[PDB]
Amino acid sequence: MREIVHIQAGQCGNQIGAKFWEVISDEHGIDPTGSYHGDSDLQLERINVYYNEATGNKYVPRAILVDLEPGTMDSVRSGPFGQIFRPDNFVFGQSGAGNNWAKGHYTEGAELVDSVLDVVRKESESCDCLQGFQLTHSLGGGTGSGMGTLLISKIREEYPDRIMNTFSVMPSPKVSDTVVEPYNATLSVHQLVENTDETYSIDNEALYDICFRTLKLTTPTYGDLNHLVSATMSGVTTCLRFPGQLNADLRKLAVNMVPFPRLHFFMPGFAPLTSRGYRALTVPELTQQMFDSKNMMAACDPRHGRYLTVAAVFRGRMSMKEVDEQMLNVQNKNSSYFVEWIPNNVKTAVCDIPPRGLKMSATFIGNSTAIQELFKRISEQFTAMFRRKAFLHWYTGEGMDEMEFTEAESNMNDLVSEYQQYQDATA
Amino acid sequence: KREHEREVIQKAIEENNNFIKMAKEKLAQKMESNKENREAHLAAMLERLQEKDKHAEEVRKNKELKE
Ligand SMILES: CC[C@H](C)[C@H](NC(=O)[C@@]1(C)CCCN1C)C(=O)N(C)[C@H](C[C@@H](OC(C)=O)c1nc(C(=O)N[C@@H](Cc2ccc(N)cc2)C[C@H](C)C(=O)O)cs1)C(C)C
Ligand SMILES: Nc1nc2c(ncn2[C@@H]2O[C@H](COP(=O)(O)OP(=O)(O)O)[C@@H](O)[C@H]2O)c(=O)[nH]1
Ligand SMILES: [Ca+2]
Ligand SMILES: [Mg+2]
Ligand SMILES: [Mg+2]
Repeated sequence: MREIVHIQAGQCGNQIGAKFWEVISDEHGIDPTGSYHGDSDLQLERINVYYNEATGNKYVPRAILVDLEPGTMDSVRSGPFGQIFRPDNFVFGQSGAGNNWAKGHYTEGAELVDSVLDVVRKESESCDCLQGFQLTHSLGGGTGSGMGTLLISKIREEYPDRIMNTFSVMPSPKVSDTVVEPYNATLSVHQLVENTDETYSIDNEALYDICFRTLKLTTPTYGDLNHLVSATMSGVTTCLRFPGQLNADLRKLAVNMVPFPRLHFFMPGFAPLTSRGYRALTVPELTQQMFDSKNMMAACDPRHGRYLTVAAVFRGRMSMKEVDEQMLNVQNKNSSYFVEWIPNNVKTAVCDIPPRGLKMSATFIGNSTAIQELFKRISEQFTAMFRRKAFLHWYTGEGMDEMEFTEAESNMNDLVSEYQQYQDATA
Repeated sequence: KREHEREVIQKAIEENNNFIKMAKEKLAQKMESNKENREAHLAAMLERLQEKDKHAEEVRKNKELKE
């Protein structure tokens, strides 16, 4: 445990993956060239978790950029920070995955996958002690969906002893109009259940509704949604990047958050919710907000379920007494929403460095049984098409069988049944 | 898993090949049934006409039979 290898696949993966490096680069005082220009040495104490230090004391992100089309990666290379990334670490195709999981996993992705793994291997070599892997991707497309999950499976074969963690973007009919998305998403969940240690369920429905109802953006863009995603990614990784006691590594996080191996889908939360365009928040406000439904990055009502485990990260200069007071107040005021059979399931961290333009923030990470709502949604949409076998030719024309679909459908339905099991479980 | 991945791409290839094959076969079959049919139609037409010529000789011979 020390170094994290980051992989970003497909359009969504590369867009959110790019925004991630831009945000934490500024946080750790690294300019678009890779040169350090910060005020604190707290910025470099754990820099090697995400960055490789190179000759002439220049910091290179330990990032692999994957896609089955050049498009997005070209705009990432043309972008502000595209210069920070190692150019040998840009692995792309020309075909595209055409929003088809079968193309990303079996046909087109199959052709590119070993070139990615050679870059994964090279990065893994330059590691004194590799922790595991981080992947950004959407579950609704073809590349990040199909290729991303095949890359996880292949990485797991070569590194079975390491931690596999993902930032998976869930589809919403409010953001996308690609009919096949529920199919790709169910095929991807089946993979995530088996092969990941931790998954941050980033839901496009919740990101859209936050932008519309709370940020009062009439016509939200992808960059608006990605702004909330980059804030969430910066917050959920804090403990890994800065000196600290709680969840300072991927494994310690998993042991605190995962009571049952399939139940590793986290509902991230964030306070204050902001749009890209003064008024500081009190420790009590940060606490009410981070636990509020309106601040969740997954379109689930936490009050409809029970928390199995919670991680709370507070960023900035505040009272550790008051943080502790408010955290205990939240648990003691709503004790029914926290399983009694997992004693002291809420663990809190406080980090002195806040994000850009915020005096203070709070990031929540919850393993709530209410995540079954997101899975019931994708399941409702999948079953509606699959019971009439609609749009399957796109998949069977790639060599897949109805069996894979029936299996994926079953595993996700079983996962929803498991989350219910522990919601109705008493001590 | 690596086995099933291999099996799936192989099934994609065989179904595509079987498709090009069946198409090639259907066309060869149709262009031969049509060639034989059109030829048989012209043949039938010209025998009917050749028998009209045969009959005309029978008429010219029946005329010369009186002289
Ligand atoms: C006329 C159709 C519009 C474009 C589309 N409408 C729909 O999909 C609707 C609402 C119509 C029918 C039902 N359906 C769900 C739409 O609003 N969306 C698909 C948006 C996304 C769309 O919004 C607009 C207003 O353009 C896009 N946003 C960007 C964008 O943010 N571009 C940024 C760069 C980028 C490009 C692609 C990716 N994947 C990520 C980022 C650049 C801009 C300046 C920024 O930073 O916001 C591009 S298209 C999502 C969030 C609901
Ligand atoms: N939040 C967010 N969603 C995105 C973005 N790009 C694509 N998506 C979503 O991802 C899905 C399509 O997957 P995409 O990443 O474009 O395809 P891929 O390139 O084949 O992996 C749909 O649900 C889109 O709404 C992005 O930048 N941000
Ligand atoms: Ca090809
Ligand atoms: Mg695309
Ligand atoms: Mg609430």
